[PDB]
Amino acid sequence: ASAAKGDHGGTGARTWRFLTFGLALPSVALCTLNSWLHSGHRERPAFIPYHHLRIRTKPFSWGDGNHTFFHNPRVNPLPTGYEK
Amino acid sequence: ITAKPAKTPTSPKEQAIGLSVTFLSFLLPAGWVLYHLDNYKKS
Amino acid sequence: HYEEGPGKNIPFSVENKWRLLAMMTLFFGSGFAAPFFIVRHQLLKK
Amino acid sequence: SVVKSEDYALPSYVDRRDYPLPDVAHVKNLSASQKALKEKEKASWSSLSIDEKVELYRLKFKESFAEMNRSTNEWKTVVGAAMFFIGFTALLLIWEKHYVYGPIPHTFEEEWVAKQTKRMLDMKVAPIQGFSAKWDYDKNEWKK
Amino acid sequence: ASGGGVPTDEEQATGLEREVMLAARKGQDPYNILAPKATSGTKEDPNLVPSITNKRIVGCICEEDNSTVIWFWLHKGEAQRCPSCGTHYKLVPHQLAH
Amino acid sequence: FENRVAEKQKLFQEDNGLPVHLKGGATDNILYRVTMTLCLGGTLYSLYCLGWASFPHK
Amino acid sequence: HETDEEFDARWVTYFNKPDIDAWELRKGMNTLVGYDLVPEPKIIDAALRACRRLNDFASAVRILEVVKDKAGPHKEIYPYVIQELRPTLNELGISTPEELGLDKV
Amino acid sequence: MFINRWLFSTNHKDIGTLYLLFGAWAGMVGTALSLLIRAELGQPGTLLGDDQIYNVVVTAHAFVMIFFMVMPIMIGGFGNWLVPLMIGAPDMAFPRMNNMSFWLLPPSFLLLLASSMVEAGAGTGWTVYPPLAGNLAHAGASVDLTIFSLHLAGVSSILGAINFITTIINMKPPAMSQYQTPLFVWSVMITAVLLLLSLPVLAAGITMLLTDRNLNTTFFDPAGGGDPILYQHLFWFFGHPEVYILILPGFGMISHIVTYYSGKKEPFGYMGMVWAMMSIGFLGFIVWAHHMFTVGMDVDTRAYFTSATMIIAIPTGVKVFSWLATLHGGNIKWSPAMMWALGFIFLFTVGGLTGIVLANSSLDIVLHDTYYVVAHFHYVLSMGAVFAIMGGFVHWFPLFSGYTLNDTWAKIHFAIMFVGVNMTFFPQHFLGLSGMPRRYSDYPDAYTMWNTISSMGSFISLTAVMLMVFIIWEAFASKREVLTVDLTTTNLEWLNGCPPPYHTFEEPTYVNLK
Amino acid sequence: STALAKPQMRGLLARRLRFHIVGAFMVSLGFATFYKFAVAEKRKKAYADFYRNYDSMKDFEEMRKAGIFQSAK
Amino acid sequence: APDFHDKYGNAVLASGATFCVAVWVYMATQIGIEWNPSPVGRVTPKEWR
Amino acid sequence: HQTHAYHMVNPSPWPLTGALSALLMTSGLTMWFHFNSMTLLMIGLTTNMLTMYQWWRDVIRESTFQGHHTPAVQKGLRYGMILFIISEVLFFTGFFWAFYHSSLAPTPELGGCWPPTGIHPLNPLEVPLLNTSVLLASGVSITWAHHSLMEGDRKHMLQALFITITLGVYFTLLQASEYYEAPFTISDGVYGSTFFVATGFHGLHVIIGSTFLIVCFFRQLKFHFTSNHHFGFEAAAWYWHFVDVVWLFLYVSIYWWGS
Amino acid sequence: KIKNYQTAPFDSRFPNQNQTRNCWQNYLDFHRCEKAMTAKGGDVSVCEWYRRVYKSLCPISWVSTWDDRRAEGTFPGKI
Amino acid sequence: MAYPMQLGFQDATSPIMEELLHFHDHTLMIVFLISSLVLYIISLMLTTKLTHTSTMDAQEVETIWTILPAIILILIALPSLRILYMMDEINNPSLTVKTMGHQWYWSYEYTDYEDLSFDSYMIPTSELKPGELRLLEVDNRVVLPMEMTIRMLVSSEDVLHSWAVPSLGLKTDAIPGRLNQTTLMSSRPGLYYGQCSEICGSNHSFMPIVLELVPLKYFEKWSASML
Ligand code: HEA
Ligand SMILES: CCCCC/C=C\C/C=C/C/C=C/C/C=C\CCCC(=O)O[C@H](COC(=O)CCCCCCCCCCCCCCCCC)COP(=O)(O)OCCN
Ligand SMILES: CCCCCC/C=C/CCCCCCCCCC(=O)O[C@H](COC(=O)CCCCCCCCCCCCCCC)COP(=O)(O)OC[C@@H](O)CO
Ligand SMILES: CCCCCC/C=C/CCCCCCCCCC(=O)O[C@H](COC(=O)CCCCCCCCCCCCCCC)COP(=O)(O)OC[C@@H](O)CO
Ligand SMILES: CCCCCCCCCCO[C@@H]1O[C@H](CO)[C@@H](O[C@H]2O[C@H](CO)[C@@H](O)[C@H](O)[C@H]2O)[C@H](O)[C@H]1O
Ligand code: CUA
Ligand SMILES: [Cu+2]
Ligand SMILES: [Mg+2]
Ligand code: NA
Ligand SMILES: [Zn+2]
Repeated sequence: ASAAKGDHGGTGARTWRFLTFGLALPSVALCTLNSWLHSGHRERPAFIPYHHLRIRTKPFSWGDGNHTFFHNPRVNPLPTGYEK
Repeated sequence: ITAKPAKTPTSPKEQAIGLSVTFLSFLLPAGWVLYHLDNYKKS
Repeated sequence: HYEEGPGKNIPFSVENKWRLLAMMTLFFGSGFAAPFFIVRHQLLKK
Repeated sequence: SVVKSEDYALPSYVDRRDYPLPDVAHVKNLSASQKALKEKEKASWSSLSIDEKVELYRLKFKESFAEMNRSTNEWKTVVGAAMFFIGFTALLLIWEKHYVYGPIPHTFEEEWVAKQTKRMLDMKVAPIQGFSAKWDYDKNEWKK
Repeated sequence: ASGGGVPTDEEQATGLEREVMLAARKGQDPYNILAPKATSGTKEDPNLVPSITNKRIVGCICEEDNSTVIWFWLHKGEAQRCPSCGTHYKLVPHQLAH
Repeated sequence: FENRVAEKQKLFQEDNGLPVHLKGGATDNILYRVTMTLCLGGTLYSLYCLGWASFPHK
Repeated sequence: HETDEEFDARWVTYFNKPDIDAWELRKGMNTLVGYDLVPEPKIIDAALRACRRLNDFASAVRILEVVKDKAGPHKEIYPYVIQELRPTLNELGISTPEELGLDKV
Repeated sequence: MFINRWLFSTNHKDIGTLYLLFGAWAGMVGTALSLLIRAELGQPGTLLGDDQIYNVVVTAHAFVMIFFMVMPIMIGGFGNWLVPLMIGAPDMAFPRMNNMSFWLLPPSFLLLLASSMVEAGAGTGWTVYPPLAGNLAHAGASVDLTIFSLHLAGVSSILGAINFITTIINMKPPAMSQYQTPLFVWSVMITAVLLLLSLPVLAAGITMLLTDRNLNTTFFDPAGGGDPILYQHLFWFFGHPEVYILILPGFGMISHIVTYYSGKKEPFGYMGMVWAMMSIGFLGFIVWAHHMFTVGMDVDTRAYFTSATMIIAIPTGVKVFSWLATLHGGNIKWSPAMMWALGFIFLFTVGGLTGIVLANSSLDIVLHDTYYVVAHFHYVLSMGAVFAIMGGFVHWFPLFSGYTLNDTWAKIHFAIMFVGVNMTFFPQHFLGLSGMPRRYSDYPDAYTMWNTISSMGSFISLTAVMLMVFIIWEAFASKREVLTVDLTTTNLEWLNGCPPPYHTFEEPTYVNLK
Repeated sequence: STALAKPQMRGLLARRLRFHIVGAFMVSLGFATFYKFAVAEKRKKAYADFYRNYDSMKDFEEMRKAGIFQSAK
Repeated sequence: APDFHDKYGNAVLASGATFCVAVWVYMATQIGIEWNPSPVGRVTPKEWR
Repeated sequence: HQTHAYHMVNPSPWPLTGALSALLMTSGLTMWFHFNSMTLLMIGLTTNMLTMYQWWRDVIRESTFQGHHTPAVQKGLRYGMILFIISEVLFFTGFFWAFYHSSLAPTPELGGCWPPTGIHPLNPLEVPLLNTSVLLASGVSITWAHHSLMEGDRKHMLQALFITITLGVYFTLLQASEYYEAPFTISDGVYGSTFFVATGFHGLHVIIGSTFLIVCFFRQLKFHFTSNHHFGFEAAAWYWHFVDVVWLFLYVSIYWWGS
Repeated sequence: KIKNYQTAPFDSRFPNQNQTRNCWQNYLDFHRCEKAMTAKGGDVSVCEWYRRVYKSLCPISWVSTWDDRRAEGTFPGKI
Repeated sequence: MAYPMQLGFQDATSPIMEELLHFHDHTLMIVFLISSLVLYIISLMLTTKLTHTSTMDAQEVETIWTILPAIILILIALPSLRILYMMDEINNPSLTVKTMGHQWYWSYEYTDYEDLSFDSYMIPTSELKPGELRLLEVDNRVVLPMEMTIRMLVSSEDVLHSWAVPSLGLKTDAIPGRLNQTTLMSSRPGLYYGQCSEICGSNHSFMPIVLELVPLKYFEKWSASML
């Protein structure tokens, strides 16, 4: 399986380390960069009390029974709407 | 299959007893509950 | 080491046939009785 | 002979129609007179008596074909006991009906059934084969 | 660009794994990892069956491709014969005892 | 760090009749006893919770 | 496979082996009763003579019982076989099971 | 001593023994549940006076017979006892993990019983379909407890499946090919594969049901765009392989038993038997929606599921005929185990043949959710699986114990059982053709005669269950110790004596290559 | 005085099977055919006869007069 | 000489069959079990309206 | 004495503690969901950790210290592990099936479209893509670690393994952050339900996988592994690849196709 | 054009047993058509067909629930 | 309905159900043939003293016992499939009726023209009039025109139910959020009964279905009066 490379006659750990630093890690830096310049933040979506969303058929069994586990006040409305 | 004669023979009288106790251990506690169903149904 | 041979490779004793019989009778009878007592319990709960 | 339980790794004697010549003789230890009989066997067999021929046989084999294939009366016990315990089960049924079951619904009263039958005939239940087909609507009776 | 520091089996293997490794090195098979090879199995050329006691269970696959193995105890003493195909087997002592 | 494997091999191969889960000494025994106590006490408590849940309440 | 005549001959040979041993005798009879046939008198004859060389009177009787057992409901097979073996039975002093009373329970 | 041996075991024989004790005890529970069903239906009207309780009883009947009686006895019990002995292996591959497969069953069973004691129990059917099994129609802990019970049974069987496949692949004598292993071993291998593939899917489906009940997911709830039919897929994708899983080891025992008591050295067409079990295993994964012919699937899907299901009769016919061919020419010994085997062969066929009737989605419209289904599957289970269990139990009882059963008593027991299971289940075909629904606590009056007979038949089988306990006591009370067993040259499990020592094969068998 | 004739001695089991397997088909087919003639053909004939001179209105009318319907008195 | 089945078989057979038949016949017909058989040819229909 | 090469395991209390700990965990969850109490659960979790700790320590004692893992024993452990991964695959299959069923035939209550009305999916090209590159990268570094080990290179084995663990941890922190920022929750109909349960179980496997790798790092530090014998490391690497592959499927199905 | 409406005819777009999407689509079509025929002061009778078909096929509670949601601004279909 | 001691299917009221009845007869004939064959063979194997306990050759006899059953399955599947397509075939209904399952009763909607709907409950046993059937009668029957193709739509407003009428060949599960279609056609007028056929709780056994089949003109008058 090819895309622009050699390696097969004498190798091993050396070849794999080469691929770790020459290709794998730089891809991670490239994607991190690509991520870093899309951050800032994002327009909190408008609240519409859709009945297929914000399901409560039984309270959650922590806090006040109405907040999901990774609740984020900024972007996660309750069934009655965003919190003050 | 071949076997040695019983080391501790269970005679016909002993079988009768084994059989009786076995059957009663099943029938009594069940009969007791079923007999009293209505008493329970008047809950 | 563990005892080997007939009547030794089981977790209950068969040394006395009358004691065995009481045991089997508790063992099998409790399993048989259990559902009748679960039905009773549910009737009496209301 | 006396077969022992630790002998399980040693060849053993069976009587089977399909394995007529087992791995060992039925009797392996011989009395003084039995040894002398085994000695006789080395000579012509016309010189052995019937009794001696029979004893030779019994040293080698436990049962004859005729004995090993004998039928028994066991079936009678099995069937008789089965029937007895089946009959015993009827006592539990009588018990249950007497002390456990209350009354059946009133829809099984004779008058209910007569009426219910008529309505069923009025609505032509299973008119093709099952039910109403068995009623003669002209003669107003069950078909003969 | 390569150090060492990783021990080898030869340095560090212990207990039974070591015994197997060592016996393999000397071409021996004391823990019965390999299938033994039939001899001709006649009276004079019997299958020699190693054991640490006085009897061992033999299974005989009489012909290539039989689905059924014939099992019997082989005892110390004269050669015995598979009761199905008559190949001879004789029990031989120890070795595997250190 | 240094290779102390040989010592451990020596300690765990020691022919003292102890099973592997107690061969390391006093600490094995404690940890074993603690694990057992929590399991058996936990089980007892779950039985108590069942019987308590099996009846209706307020 | 192989023919009737080929089958009979191989068995006749098997039991004719001068120095047949006790294990071989047994193996031969225990194999033969596996087949869907009652063995030809020529085969039984050879087997009987093998018992004689091994000085084993009891096996000769047992072999006759088995010929009778294999015939199952075919009542005619056994008397015919005994008829054909009668010269051998007289020569060797072999008594039938019926003559020993071993056919009765 | 006692604790080390019985609570901390790492031995395949003692752990097979714990399985058999457990499965026996569960079997009494399942029996009692079955008699409550029949007492309620035994006359028109209401007996318990609470149909939620009847629903709970029916639901628990099923879980207990399946997860707690059949699987632990066939796979845990006979599996552990026989598989290492049939291939010369000193024990299972993972002897300690094996003990955990066993110890998860009592807590699992505890949770099942807890569910029937809190709130009003889980009155759902063993299929546990939402929205009925959901947190509105079944609010409270009962259905959650049932779910956790299934999780633990699942995990137990998955680790058991891993242990069996590994042991069977890796611990045979080096010279022995998979094509030299006995049919019981194959049957367990194949069953272990089905288990490994199907149980995680169930585990997924009931995990989704759990989160719908407690975490506000809506996998199966139309209000969030979920779909109750999705649950039926996941469940039956597991559920159809489960029903082969319950019979395959039975097939394997039947092949041994029939072979043994015919006096044969091997079953007829060994490779055709291997092929038939493999084929059953594979086709059992692609037919599950014949459990869903009434849910409103497209006609081309139903045409496909009818056709694939029918094809299963072919490899099954091969095994049935191969058993009959193994009898041909046998030296038949009419032992009690052989009578269980023969009644298995005939009654399994009957239940198999009414499966082919149901495979037709056309006719299934009218027969689905009626007593015809119930007649169908008690034929293969109660005269298939149970009959195989009884035939296996009497055949190998002397190997496990060292003692013999009284043969005459065992034959009385078979005759009574044979009458009672037929009297119970035969009339239920008429109930189903005539239209009586499953899962009803009372019925229109027309259905009275067959229901009455059927409940009477269920008492006959009760009497056989009680007699069986006594027949077991009589064996241990008399102590007739085994001396000799026939045909050991082709039945390796007997060769170490009865019972075999704690360790067998410390020195492995010797098998030549050639 | 007279010898017994040589009987057939080979393939006795196979010969029994040859014969009986024919009988086994006869009987099998026999049950199937009885079911075909006594039940299935009877059934088709019952339905063909019932509908040949059936009148759904006459049927209705009798049912109406018997008083069975909520919709029609 | 005679086994258990030889001495007792006939007695066990006769008396098991007899007990079984009596008690079933009694249970089926004297204790008021409603079998609800076919009304066909048995029941005279009566006006219900 | 035995003359086969298989392991007869000393009698052991851990199966029973494990089973009990399962009973306590599921009793606990029950008590948690219906009675707001967490005590049973904490107890079940505690005893489950202790069980796993001791059971696995014992396996290390039996193998690195007592020499019980002959080639035959080691061959069985390979099969057992591959089989265990297969059952995990069929478990994930169940949730993929739930996702495809819901998204290919979206119901009226959702607006009859996929993604549902009102749902605002994450951008597959942002963090999910970074996450993809993180796990793929760790598949490279673990292969490097494997080869260093096989070539007897202690230093680079530890360095490759450390980088693999770090990528795993980064994946887990990025995923936690993504969960926090997500504008939908598990209670948002079947879209939240299939999304959080499927990625959540995956997230849990990354944690277990990362743990298994950390255990391997310490065993390595302590010289347990030889250049030919390190099955615990191999199993952790199979498990790591599986976690990796499952992520690729999640990404293609749910984040990309399903967005 | 097509009166003597008896019932919804076969619709080859929904040929199977599951008719959910048939109720749904025709509901959408009606309200889409009604929206358009209001924006240009037009006559709503051109939409009548969709109304009849969804009246025949849809359960009262679905229709009624969907109408409430349209009023409330939570209907999730595109109209 | 079923009558006492019934062995088979209820008499067919629709063409479809009559088609199932004959297909059942064809299948059952085969079932009888195979089971009798097996039973004869088992008993043939057990009734002889003759033996043959050595190896037998399998691969000639396996052909017969693979080809025969495949032929048989084909004789069952062909007509099975013809019927299935037919149960599905292109209808042209004159009427659409909806039924909605609830715990524990059915409602019915006839909304082609006017908005008619009503609930349909079992008559308790103590309220039955003489000649009336225990567990089967409802207070409000589903009145429909005989001899016409009707579209039934089935659904639920709560848990799963299943709407069935054996003598018409009808059984369609009732699933919330879903609309399942079946077609109904009676050759005769009268009363035809069925029962909820998917376990729905405590009163599963007590939510029956009564169809009342009448001439169109009676059907229309009944509708108007039910508004
Ligand atoms: C061991 C358990 C078991 C077994 C082995 C089977 C075997 C089969 N079953 Fe069954 N079945 C169940 C247990 C099992 N069943 C259970 C529990 C249910 C209910 C689930 C529930 O709702 O609770 C069920 C339900 C079930 C249904 C669902 C119907 C419904 O609910 O409406 C269907 C439909 O196709 C089905 C079909 C089959 C078929 C085709 C086989 C085949 O595998 C049978 C093959 C065997 C033979 C055919 C006989 C031997 C063959 C010959 C002698 C050859 C010649 C024969 C021919 C040419 C036909 N079964
Ligand atoms: C990178 C994170 C990795 C996951 C680990 C996180 C911590 C919690 C533990 C869960 C691990 C197990 C998986 C259970 C599935 C559910 C959790 C899904 C992952 C998750 O955490 O989902 C979160 C909500 O979860 C919630 O309720 C959390 C509620 C947690 C309660 C646990 C539920 C217990 C379920 C037991 C199931 C049994 C499993 C069976 C085993 C198989 C046996 C064969 C999403 O947060 P949210 O606020 O809705 O939306 C984001 C809003 N901005
Ligand atoms: C390698 C394996 C062998 C491969 C064999 C290939 C055969 C399998 C088929 C593959 C799936 C094809 C899916 C594309 C076809 C479209 C069908 C479809 O889209 O079906 C929809 C759901 O499908 C869905 O979830 C589809 C969900 C898929 C689940 C399928 C179940 C199989 C799972 C097996 C697990 C395999 C395990 C191995 C994993 C490594 C439902 O139907 P609708 O159209 O909404 O109804 C509309 C009505 O309202 C109007 O009539
Ligand atoms: C709510 C939060 C709960 C979660 C908490 C976190 C849980 C933690 C689990 C982490 C997993 C750690 C596993 C460590 C096992 C170490 C034992 C080991 O690795 O043992 C090795 C054998 O492998 C072996 O048994 C192989 C053993 C393989 C086990 C791997 C299985 C992990 C599965 C865990 C559970 C999955 C749950 C999935 C849920 C759906 C020893 O052999 P070698 O390595 O060759 O050494 C010997 C050489 O030294 C000789 O020279
Ligand atoms: C599904 C299995 C069905 C099994 C059928 C049961 C078979 C019958 C066993 C007998 O059971 C006993 O019957 C007594 C009555 O005959 C009950 O006594 C009750 O009635 C007596 C007499 O009327 C009083 O003396 C007692 O105090 C009172 O408890 C007694 O409790 C009960 O144990
Ligand atoms: Cu509604 Cu069952
Ligand atoms: Cu199925
Ligand atoms: Mg159903
Ligand atoms: Na009742
Ligand atoms: Zn051989």
